[PDB]
Amino acid sequence: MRPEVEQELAHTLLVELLAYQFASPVRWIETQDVFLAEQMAERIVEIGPADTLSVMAKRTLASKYEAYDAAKSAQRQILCYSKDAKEIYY
Amino acid sequence: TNALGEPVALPLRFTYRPEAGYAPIHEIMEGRNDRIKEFYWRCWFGQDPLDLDAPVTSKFDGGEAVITSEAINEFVHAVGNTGEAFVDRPGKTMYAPMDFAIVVGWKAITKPIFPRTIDGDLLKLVHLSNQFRMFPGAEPLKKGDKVYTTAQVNAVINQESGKMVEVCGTITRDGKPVMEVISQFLYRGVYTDYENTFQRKVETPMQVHLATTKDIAILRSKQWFVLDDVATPEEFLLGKTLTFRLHTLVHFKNRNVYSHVETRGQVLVELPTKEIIQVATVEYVAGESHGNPVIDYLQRNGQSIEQPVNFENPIPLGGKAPLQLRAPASNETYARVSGDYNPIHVSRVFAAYANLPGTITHGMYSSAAVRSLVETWAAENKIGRVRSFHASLTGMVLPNDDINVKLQHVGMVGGRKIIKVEATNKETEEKVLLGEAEIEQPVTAYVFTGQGSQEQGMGMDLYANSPVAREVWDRADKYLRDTYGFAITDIVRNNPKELTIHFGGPLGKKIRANYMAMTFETVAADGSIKSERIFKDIDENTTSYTFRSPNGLLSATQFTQPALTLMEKASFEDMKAKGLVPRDSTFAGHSLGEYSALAALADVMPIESLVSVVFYRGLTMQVAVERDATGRSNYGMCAVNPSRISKTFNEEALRFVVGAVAETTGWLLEIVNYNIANMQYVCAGDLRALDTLTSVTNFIKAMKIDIEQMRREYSPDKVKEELVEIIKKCAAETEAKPKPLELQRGFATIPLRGIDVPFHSTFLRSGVKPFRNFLLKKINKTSIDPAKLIGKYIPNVTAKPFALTKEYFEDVYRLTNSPRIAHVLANWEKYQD
Amino acid sequence: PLIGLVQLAHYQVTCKVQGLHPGILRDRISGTTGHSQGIVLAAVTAAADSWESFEDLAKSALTILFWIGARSQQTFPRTSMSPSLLQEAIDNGEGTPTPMLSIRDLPQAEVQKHIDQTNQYLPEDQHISISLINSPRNLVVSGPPRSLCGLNAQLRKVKFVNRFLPITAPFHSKYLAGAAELIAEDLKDISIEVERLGIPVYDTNTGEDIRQTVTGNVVPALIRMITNDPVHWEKATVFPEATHILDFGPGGISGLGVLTSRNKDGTGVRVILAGTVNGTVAEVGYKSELFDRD
Repeated sequence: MRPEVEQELAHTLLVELLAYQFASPVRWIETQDVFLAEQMAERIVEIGPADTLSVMAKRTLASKYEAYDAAKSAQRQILCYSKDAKEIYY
Repeated sequence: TNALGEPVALPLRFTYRPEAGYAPIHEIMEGRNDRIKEFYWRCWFGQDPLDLDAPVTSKFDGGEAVITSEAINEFVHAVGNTGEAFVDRPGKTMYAPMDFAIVVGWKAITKPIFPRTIDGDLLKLVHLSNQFRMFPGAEPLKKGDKVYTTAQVNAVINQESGKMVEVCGTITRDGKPVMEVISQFLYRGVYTDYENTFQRKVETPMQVHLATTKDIAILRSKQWFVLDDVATPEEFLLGKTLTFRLHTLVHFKNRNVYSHVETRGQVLVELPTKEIIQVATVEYVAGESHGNPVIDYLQRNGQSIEQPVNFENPIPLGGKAPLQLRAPASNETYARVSGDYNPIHVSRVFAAYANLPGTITHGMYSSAAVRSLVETWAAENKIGRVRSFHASLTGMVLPNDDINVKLQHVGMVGGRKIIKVEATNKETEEKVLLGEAEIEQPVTAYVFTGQGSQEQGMGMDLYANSPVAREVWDRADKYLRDTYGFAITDIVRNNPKELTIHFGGPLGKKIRANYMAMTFETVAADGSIKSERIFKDIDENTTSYTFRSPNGLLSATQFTQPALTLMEKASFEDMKAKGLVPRDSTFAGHSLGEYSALAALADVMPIESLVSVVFYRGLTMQVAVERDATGRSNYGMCAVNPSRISKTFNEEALRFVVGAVAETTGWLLEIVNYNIANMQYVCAGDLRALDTLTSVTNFIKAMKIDIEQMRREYSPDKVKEELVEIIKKCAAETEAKPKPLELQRGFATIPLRGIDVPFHSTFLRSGVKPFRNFLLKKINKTSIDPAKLIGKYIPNVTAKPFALTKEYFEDVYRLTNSPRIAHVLANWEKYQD
Repeated sequence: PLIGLVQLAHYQVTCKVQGLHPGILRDRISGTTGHSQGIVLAAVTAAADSWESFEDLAKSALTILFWIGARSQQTFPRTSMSPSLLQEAIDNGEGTPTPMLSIRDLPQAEVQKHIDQTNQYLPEDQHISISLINSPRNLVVSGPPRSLCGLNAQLRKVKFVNRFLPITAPFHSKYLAGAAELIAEDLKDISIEVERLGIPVYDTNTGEDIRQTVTGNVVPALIRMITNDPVHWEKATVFPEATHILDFGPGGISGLGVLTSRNKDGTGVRVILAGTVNGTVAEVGYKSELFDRD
């Protein structure tokens, strides 16, 4: 694919995704699965005023990935911007 | 013993002169360095052919080497290292420590010291420093790797202390470079031969931004700035950052003056496609000079493409104790495992002749030994996270010496840690090694959150203390004031209830026109599309308008959305400015947070477009819902927790019940957020449908109905029939309740108060077309970098890494039924050609 | 090997002081056993008949104990540690993590329950197990030090005494099964025939006299008892109609003799610490009681 073509397809696809998003369900379980299982994110940061998705990720880990992380020796760091400042910034 | 296990002799020659009776012994200096070089060659390479006349500009080959467990084990155990990845423990893949690069590169790296053009006494040679560097994306060496090493002389420089020779060896695996090893050697002595002295330097990739014609006139003054396409206009470069990739070769006339400056390379532009080209060559020569005007200019007018965010507080590091080390007795053990069979490390007579205090422990041993601490503590004993490691060998070591080490982390670069290293002899306190490691953070992913987290004053501390965060807010305020007549910071700081925009004057007329132009399309019951203006109250005759919110305007969706997203963006820009963010973190954002994630990591839209989008989104979603004379909607949302019904009640059972309620009643009811498996879902719909769902789930729990058991014992239709009778009863009870219907907390259902729009439900599909048309005006194609999206962005709709493949477009078509995606798919071949 | 040498030296002194040669002293003893590596010294002293045989039997024991230690350590190397795990054990008074964890004053059933709970989250190659049963509330659990840290973290919630032992390989566990094969090859030329053993020598796992269960060379059984088989110390030390037990093991009042004395409390058995010149524990005897002629 030529870069102009990739940029065109990316522009069209991104605009369609966003155009439908507010009229389509949020599939956040599967989103977390991509992060925790597929992409092997050792650390996840919630940007935001509150730790809402950090709390969700904690629960998902404990309910679904604890044995998986133990088997892979994976150690996970879930951090929220408004709580974990000196960690995120040293 | 030599590399072949055979004895080898160094012949020193003298003339006896009894006529010179006070000093009758004269050393024969002629050919002395050649005899020494031949001896060292036989020591390290045995019977390999010696070429003393090999050009210093040539490439030196080290040959093919296969990395074996035994070679690793002896090296690793000799350097005393519990590097778990390097252990061939049961079930574990076996890796090689980065120091082992010296073993496989030794032949290539040492050959360049032998040429006669590099005149120097090897008995007086000192190894000054060694540097390891892994190529970007290159994975650790392991048991079974086949590697090839080639080396080149970067520099030959006469210094006060001696002749310095810098050699760079490149280790390649499967035809690709994996690691560079740079070694600096010093022949101690006084050298005045400048004819073979040179330095090759890869210059910093520099940048200069041509804000003004004056800058470009300054640039095009330079005869060495040789434009490529000279028909390219001067102001083609106006407002462009030129990027400069340059290599400099200098030869020395004497200590202070070049015999020849040569300096060349490429000056580069990024095109609107985001493709890059050269638009000028750099073509400079001086012969002699007191500097190099090209480079002198760049340091004075431009900047490196990367810089270290050095900490003001150096972080102390180590294990649980301060770290200390020891030289063993047998330098021969290291000489063996390394293949550095150099006698001065091991032989009394050679050490004594070389005027050493004794036979010396190899600096490479010390380097590896120290880097074991480095990896163990600075990289948490995780090998691939170490990317590059420098070590200046600043003091001498001998058998049974003892050593103190300290490690500190003192800055960031591109999401990588900056670590400095000092090793000092414990008894003499002298520095023996100084060094530096760059190390990866853990694999990090970035998450942005939904509406509902907003608070008064959010982000204002950053606004006060961070210039980059402040700029995000100031740009937003300027745009929103110029376009819509308000400042978002005023709303965030004060959370006022009410606010009037005045359309007085030319600016006010423009602001009013922007509001007049705001519309949303509704699908009437006959299927016809009716456009309706958002600001029905405003018209060409309206002089002013007032926003209102009793919980404060920060609680109003149209302002909540901008405010939150700006705060997130400002946060992330501060972090990015502090260099905390790795190159390839992946990302997502829960409903609204998605836009922030895209704006923050993918830069798909500028701040002005971002705030426009999320303001318009908030407005459109409020007006898409029909409201009664008191402004109330008949819609809401409920969080549902299946595990609170029974242990067997899962996501499928919830989907079955929600679908059955929706189908039986004809009311809108859909699962719109899938947050935590079998624990947290959100349903959006008609208040009656949500109340009926609450009653049905309460009934299922109270009667201990096991839907999964019923689905195993009965046909799906029979399970549905039993549920339908329960649903009809619950729906009749719901309709008998007083209006307005107030949602109550159930055993498994929790109403989300204050949400009166069924977000993410199919009800809002009518708004997709006008909102798409708005997005197309706010997101420019040329702004898109696919490399920021592909694999890295995960959309909420697909919940998969973003990809430009036919299969991904087919999946998006299946989920959205988009006519535009269908058109792309029906013409897919045109995009493959 | 060095712990073997200490015990051999104490035996040699006990015979020399009394003017015996080894056979005579052995013929005064009703039977013997030895806690883990101790069983080798129990065996060679039961095989001894004279100073002349005792000298070669000592060399034999040292060869056996050496190759056991060597191949065990080779088969199960140590690995590196995080600052947290290290200091966690230290700060909680558990000592440095090692492949063997002592647990005292907790019943075997409760220890097993915590082990089972821990192993549910571990792959099979990381499973921990009870390897020594010293008494009904004195146990040792063997396996990966990290797995043992996980067990300690669970025990902390309900906390008896738990401490890592200064032992560098997981003896009496599946983790040395391969090592046993290597050791057998290294020791193929060393034989101690069962017919040599003029007194009962009791199996550390079963408590049976090995002269009734082994045929020919006992060295493979000795290896197995140390590498693979769990120790059941109360079974191994039933010692019918015992009045006295002579402890040749190292460590005195901190050694195996005081443990055995506690297991024998109320049974009429006095344990004498043969290595210890004197001490303050009244429940045991000291080196003088071996030589006193009153």
